[PDB]
Amino acid sequence: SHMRSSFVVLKSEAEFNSALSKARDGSLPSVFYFTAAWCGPCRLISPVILELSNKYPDVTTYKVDIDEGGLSNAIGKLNVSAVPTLQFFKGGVKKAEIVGVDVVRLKSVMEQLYK
Repeated sequence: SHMRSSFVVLKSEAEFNSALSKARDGSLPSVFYFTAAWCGPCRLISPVILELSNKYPDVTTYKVDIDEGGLSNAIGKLNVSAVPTLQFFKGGVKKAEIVGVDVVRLKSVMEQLYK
């Protein structure tokens, strides 16, 4: 289970631009989860994100399916070249990135940044 508002599935580039402005200009604690429907291993990450959302309720995590219409431009805006990629924002700036499946590091980075 999870809190509904803490996990957001973006559907348009306008939605992504809004979320990135929240993470930068708004200085809101934000995680961007870059994935693709055709990436099987990527699906290992989503359950862990939801599990951790309860521990860090101020954080909002955004799922960015790069195979969605328009969202293909998100990988250019944040310099993404592999799936899964997780990017972590705090204080209006990018604080960390995890490329590939690394669940242990995901748990450790969330604690390090947002505890």
